[PDB]
Amino acid sequence: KDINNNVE
Amino acid sequence: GDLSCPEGLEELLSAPPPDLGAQRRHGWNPKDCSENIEVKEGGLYFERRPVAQSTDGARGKRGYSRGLHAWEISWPLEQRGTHAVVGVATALAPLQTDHYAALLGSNSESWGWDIGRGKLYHQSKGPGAPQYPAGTQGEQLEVPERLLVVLDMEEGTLGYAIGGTYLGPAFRGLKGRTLYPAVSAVWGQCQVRIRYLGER
Repeated sequence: KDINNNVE
Repeated sequence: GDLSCPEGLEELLSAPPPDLGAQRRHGWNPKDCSENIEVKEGGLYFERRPVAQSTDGARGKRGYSRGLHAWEISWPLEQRGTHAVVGVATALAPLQTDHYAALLGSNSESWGWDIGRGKLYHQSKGPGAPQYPAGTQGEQLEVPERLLVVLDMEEGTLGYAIGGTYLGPAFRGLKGRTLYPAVSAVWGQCQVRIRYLGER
């Protein structure tokens, strides 16, 4: 996950 | 703070709150939100799916053009990420963009308070946006999980309340529009609730 809790 | 509030707000907020049916009727619209948002419990809350490089908004089901309306937003502190914005939008405001931004308030059709940064956005890409509330009790405010959003369509203002205190009008210039509750979010699996508090 990225900085905003989203899947990379 | 309270001496600036809309006429009728103190009485609206003292009244028994709208029931679950009314909260659903005035809650988030599954037919009027980002493709990356799901509206649950018939409108009581939405969840944003964990889609990278996206900002995602939702509108409430009901648009307001007259009188006083208020609603409570509940937005867990740890689910706000880089851009958590609370306000209102016309039916024409865009509700998704392919980067992380303060989408709500980035155009003429939306008005937002960034609850992380304390800044106001209308027709703004962010640089130079003013603090709200203004002042030092303003320079130190942490927006808690719950906040009230107050839309006065007789004066044409949007303002907010926290912890029982109205913080003043944030925006003017709203008259002669139909405005919907709105938020824009960037956080994967955030769950943002709306609780309609009624109208006068």
